[PDB]
Amino acid sequence: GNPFEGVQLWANNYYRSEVHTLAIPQITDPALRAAASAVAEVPSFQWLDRNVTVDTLLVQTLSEIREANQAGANPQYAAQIVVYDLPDRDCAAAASNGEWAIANNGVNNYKAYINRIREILISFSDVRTILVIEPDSLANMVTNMNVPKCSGAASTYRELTIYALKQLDLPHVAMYMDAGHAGWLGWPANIQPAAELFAKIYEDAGKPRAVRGLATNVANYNAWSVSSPPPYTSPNPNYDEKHYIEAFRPLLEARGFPAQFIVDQGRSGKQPTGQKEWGHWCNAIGTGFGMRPTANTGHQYVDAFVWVKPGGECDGTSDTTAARYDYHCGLEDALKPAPEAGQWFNEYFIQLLRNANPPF
Ligand SMILES: *[C@@H]1O[C@H](CO)[C@@H](O)[C@H](O)[C@H]1NC(C)=O
Ligand SMILES: *[C@H]1O[C@H](CO)[C@@H](O)[C@H](O)[C@@H]1O
Ligand SMILES: [Mg+2]
Repeated sequence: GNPFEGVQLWANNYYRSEVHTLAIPQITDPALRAAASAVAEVPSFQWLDRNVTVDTLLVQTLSEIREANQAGANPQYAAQIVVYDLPDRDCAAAASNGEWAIANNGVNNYKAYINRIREILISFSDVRTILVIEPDSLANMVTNMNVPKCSGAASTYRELTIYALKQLDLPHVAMYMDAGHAGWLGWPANIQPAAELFAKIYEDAGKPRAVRGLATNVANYNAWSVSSPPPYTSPNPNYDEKHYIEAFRPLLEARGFPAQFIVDQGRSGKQPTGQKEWGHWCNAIGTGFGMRPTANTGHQYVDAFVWVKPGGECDGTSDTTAARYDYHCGLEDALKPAPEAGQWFNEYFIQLLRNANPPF
């Protein structure tokens, strides 16, 4: 029942165009150019991180995949999409690019967004669609409830996640709820509380057929599996995603949720990274493209290794005077200067390409 099995993952035209038009022209090394062409074809997720993407990007991606499939793709292509617009988004962050607020009709705005997405998915029932549900949402309920915006948002995040899990429970869809990463929920003291939270949400949503499990390391740089713990992970015993998931799954399964995982490895190629501290998530230096997306992970609990955050697209501006500035993007281990979040960051793309592992 692995949704990644028996299909090819669609490598979208937006990311392809960014590499061909923004990156390649500026690369002098012939070897780096050839590798950039290859990276352009690696299928990464696309994000519905703003309401305007629903009637644009989403429809365009599904339309393009249908056309490719109707022309004979074999195996058929499947879509990889991130749902990321909860109101009062990123409750514990220093800065957030979310557009809606709970105190200003955010629940009704989010329900309508989920409803329109559902309508579009129903209209593309011939396109297998894999979704990552809301990164940096429920992981905050495990450890960041001391932050007032997070304790104030908790019930809404729970209710709206349940709403999304049921409304997007469609026969051709597979959903993975975000579950932070080893350096967030993988610490031994956070494992069980996290397992209690995710298994209860699953149960409370009626164990929807489409809910396949959880996604980890989204937009982070952790290794899947390395023999030695990177210094900035100490003293966490679960220093990589394999350690985190091997400890987490049994607790989830005992509580009624035999969650299968997908793990982001888009920026996990070079280990250790250049991060000075594990919580430094913005445009981290000393990182490289990691294992390519695949359904053949060699691990019973992991449906696939994926590229969720498209390496080369910025995490946030380093301009300290900008409205959306997050201080994490101005730290010593964040590559600067950096453009606005989501915009092509060619200097970062080149870094990832040079540090790729395995190499392209
Ligand atoms: C979200 O976009 C939809 C169209 O996809 C539009 O009808 C709706 O008004 C938007 N929601 C808000 C709160 O602006
Ligand atoms: C292509 O050429 C230029 C000039 O030597 C370098 O800046 C680059 O690193 C690459 O070798
Ligand atoms: Mg083992």
